[PDB]
Amino acid sequence: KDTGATHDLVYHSKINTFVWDVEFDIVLSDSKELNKCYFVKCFNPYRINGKCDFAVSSIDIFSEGKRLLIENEFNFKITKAVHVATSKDVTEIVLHLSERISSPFPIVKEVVYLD
Amino acid sequence: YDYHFEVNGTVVRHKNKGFGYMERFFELKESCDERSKLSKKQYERFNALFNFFEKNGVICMAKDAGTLNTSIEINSLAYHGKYDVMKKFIEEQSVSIEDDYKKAFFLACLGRWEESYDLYSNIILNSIDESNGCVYYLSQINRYRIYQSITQAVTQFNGLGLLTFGRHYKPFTDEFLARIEREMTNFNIDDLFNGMPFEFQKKYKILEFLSDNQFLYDDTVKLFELTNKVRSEMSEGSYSFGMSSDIVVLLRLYDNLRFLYENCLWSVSFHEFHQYIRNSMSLLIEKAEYERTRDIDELGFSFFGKKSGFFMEYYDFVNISRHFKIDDIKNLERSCSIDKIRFGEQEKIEEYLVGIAEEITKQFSANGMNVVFYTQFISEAKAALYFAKYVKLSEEGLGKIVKALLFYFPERDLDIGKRYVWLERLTKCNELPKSIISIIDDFLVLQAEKHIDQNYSEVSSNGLYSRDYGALIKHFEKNFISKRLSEITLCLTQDKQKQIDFLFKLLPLLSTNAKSHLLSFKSVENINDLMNGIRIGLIDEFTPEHEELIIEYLETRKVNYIVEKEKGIQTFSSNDYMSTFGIWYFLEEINNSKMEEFIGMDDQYDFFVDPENFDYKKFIPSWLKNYNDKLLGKIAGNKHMKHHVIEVLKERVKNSNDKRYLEILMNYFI
Amino acid sequence: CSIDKIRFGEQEKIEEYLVGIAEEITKQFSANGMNVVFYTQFISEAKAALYFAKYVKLSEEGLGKIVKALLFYFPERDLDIGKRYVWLERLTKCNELPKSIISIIDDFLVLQAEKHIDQNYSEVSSNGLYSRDYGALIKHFEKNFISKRLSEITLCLTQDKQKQIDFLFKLLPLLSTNAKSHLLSFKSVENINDLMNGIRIGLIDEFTPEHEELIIEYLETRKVNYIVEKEKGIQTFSSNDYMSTFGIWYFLEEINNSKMEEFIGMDDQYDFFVDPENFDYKKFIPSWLKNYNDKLLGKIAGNKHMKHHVIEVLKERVKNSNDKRYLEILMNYFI
Repeated sequence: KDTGATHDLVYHSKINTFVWDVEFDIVLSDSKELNKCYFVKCFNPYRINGKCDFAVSSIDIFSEGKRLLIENEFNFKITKAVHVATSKDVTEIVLHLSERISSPFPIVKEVVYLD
Repeated sequence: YDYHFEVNGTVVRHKNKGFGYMERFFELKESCDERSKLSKKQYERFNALFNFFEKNGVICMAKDAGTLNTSIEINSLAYHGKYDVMKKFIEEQSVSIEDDYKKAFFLACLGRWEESYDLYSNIILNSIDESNGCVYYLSQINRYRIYQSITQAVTQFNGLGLLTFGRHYKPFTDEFLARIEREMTNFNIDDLFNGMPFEFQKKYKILEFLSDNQFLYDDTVKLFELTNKVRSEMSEGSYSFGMSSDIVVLLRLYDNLRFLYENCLWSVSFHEFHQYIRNSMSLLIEKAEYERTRDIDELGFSFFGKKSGFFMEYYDFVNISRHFKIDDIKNLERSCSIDKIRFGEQEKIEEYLVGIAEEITKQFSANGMNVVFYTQFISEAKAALYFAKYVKLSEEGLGKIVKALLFYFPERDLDIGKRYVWLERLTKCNELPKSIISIIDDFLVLQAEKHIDQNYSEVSSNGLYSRDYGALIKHFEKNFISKRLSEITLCLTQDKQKQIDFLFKLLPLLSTNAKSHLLSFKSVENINDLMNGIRIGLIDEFTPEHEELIIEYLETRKVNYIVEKEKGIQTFSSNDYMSTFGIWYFLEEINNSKMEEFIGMDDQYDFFVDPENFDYKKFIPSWLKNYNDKLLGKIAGNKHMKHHVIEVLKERVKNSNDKRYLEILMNYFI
Repeated sequence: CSIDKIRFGEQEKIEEYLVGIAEEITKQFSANGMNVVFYTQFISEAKAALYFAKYVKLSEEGLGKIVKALLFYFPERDLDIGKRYVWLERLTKCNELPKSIISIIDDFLVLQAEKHIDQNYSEVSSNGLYSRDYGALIKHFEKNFISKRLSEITLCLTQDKQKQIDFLFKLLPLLSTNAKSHLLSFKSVENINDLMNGIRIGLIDEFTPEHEELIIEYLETRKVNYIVEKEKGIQTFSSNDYMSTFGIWYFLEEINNSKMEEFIGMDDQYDFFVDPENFDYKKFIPSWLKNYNDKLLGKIAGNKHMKHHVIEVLKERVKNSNDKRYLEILMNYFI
């Protein structure tokens, strides 16, 4: 459990989410494969909206270093995660922590507070 | 040390063993008959002394004092941001060494560092012959400062400039950078004062401090008074007679700023001064807020409820705009109640806001531009535009500012999303008129035309795009249709898929025929397509076919749930489709009742579909952390849910001591 | 923030340092000869150390030495009777009053009894706390203690001695049976001060009609004086806090008399407690919430007229202030 990479992890109770510098390789819907994907959450609870808007947070997905837009039902199943500092053994930590947190997308890279 | 001079302007005796010459001068200045008794040459000397003491701001002795007033007047172009006037003065033919010294300060201010260096060298050459010790000394100092700035700028540009700018920038050539390096070899600022003629040393000792590596250490150390808490219970008031710590600190800050700006000293662009200003202003604001809070606590809220401890004026606004970043202003805002602080002299700050707009338009509309000047200007521009939230502005000024921000500001430091927040901060004090609504429509039309190219793609740091602009324009104007966008829609074709989707984002702004034509290009055939349309496409109503698709999905998932009970295995999940349907039904979006049969799969689904019979022991408080204001209000309205939520929030607040849950509990459910 | 939650170690060294402080104080104050300049700076540090010692555990002998130094050798110009009382009360949170410390307190009370013989003497406290409270402290931990020297002093007391009679009456519970009989024979309840003393010591549990007449007479005199001052334009502020107690009683129904409703207008708290419906809630000051006790706070959250305004104040103070007491009050009782 003890490692030098975990010193960069932070916890924001406002969103009950973890923040860390890690990049993931994913396979979605058991039919699509994507490499080096990372995500960013933005806390805008009081944003202009209609009747169908119900969440305070909006999440955006980026495969590699470019924006990713997907319409197909979003299914997630982790296969590999790695630290930017070239540190391994993080897949088990990621799976464990994601199991602890019931909130969607337990781990992300950046959090933006607009309010 | 024969006397004490105080920032209020009154002088006092101290450690003087002799005749009180200052008292006699004050009496002479008070008595016009005593003056006439003096000789003619002495009369002229007295007149000069009176003019000097008046300009400086010395009034009279402490005991003969009264209700002395105070005001701040800095008569310098550098502090007024009059770029055109400065350029015109530069273009004039310097008539004196003083005209050449101010011109060099202006040139350095405008980003032409090399020209300022040459001018300073010429002034240094001429001064020694002219026997102008003061100008010679100050020009030596400023030339060394400019050289340090040049070296640091070169290092910064060669290190990171090429990346952020997207291209390596060569502000300075190589031969000139070699010439300055060869000139300033082994040059030590430390001994500059000691080599001077002893008459200069005896006269101008007060300027020696300009040769030190760091000054303002005593000013920074004196800030500790502002943090005292004992004064609140009982304020001694012994720091100064007739003035408190706040007044003394603020007047000292004004004196420092005036002395540095009015003499054209090139130390006002270094990190030490910026840190000093930031610390002073932040401490003053914090002290004022704490005093207001304590006064509210002690007496009734009817008194001090919104007392103005630190009133803001034009000088305060300009100083905060120039000497703060974005993060610093954010920290100041979150630390204190800025909205409660009224702003004075709005016509001046407004002129500065619409004046920053003209200069940015000139800078970026025109191809020509200065790298260093842009670097030092954009931070101030961004800070001023951020801080203009609490300032009322006229319609013409608002329109000019909106146009300058939207069109002429480089995407490099803004974005679709970054710009949006700027505008909304402006909208909270001056509700959208028709003129800037039309300007926003024009901006939307331009960025719509931008989508013709396939490779074009908006980039935002906070997930905000043109959809939000379309929402904002409609929020203030319920009935609005864009004729330009409507005719764009009517000329649209299928192969323009990028434009089709982008315009689908902006459906509400269209006309009836335009929206019919657009929606003729897309349709929903499955629950996934329905959710995609609701997310992007703005499906407004759940038609019976949509509810039938939902019911089919829930029954299929019911069969899969029975087979899962058989399995006893569940690998992983990503997004709950069922919770969305449950909340939609709770919001009275899905009017069917068949979904009620498919109950018992998800705890959130059961809770939001049948609150009365839901087992609240299965409730997860973290669920509350994701709901939005409308859903929170709806939940608070429901009787079956209110008290359980109250109890769980109470337990979490008592144990977790988390501020978010407490804030929700006080805001919505109690 | 709560300092108590923070752990403290090396307690032996802290105890040694504060025992050094106590012995230095004793040496300094023991003789008239003193280092004049050393006094001013040392006093501040000693006061800080003794006030912050609330969060450390001390041995019995060290506790006794500290108490003796604080009680019999601290200059009066710095710590008064009330300040001494509150500082000592701060120290009984980690170590309950031992018998030796109670003996020292009895020595202090017997000493004050000897200082009362001269008719030209009085106790000055800046917080309203006096010798009586000290005795109460002992009775808060040992209910059955009865002083011997003090009881004898009461038994040999005479009517010509009036200061002593009242002073011992204020501390009636600590006296013996015969001493109590003698003192109550010599003194009787006539004024409001005697009534309050008896209520505090349990002499009179309930408000009899005669005490109501005394209260109404005092209120009428105060009303006349206030009317005269208001006509003069020199309206004086309420003092002695008796009006607050009367209003609290009327809210609690301890005193039953329509005359109370006729005494609205001069005091804000009295009007709030007497006529909650018509009270102007913009004059409410939050500090009173802290002064209230558990029972009064609970009864406040029961009335319909004052609950909503109080919760607006509590929510305002927990959002505008840096005191955790407001949140505790708002959570425990009102929510």
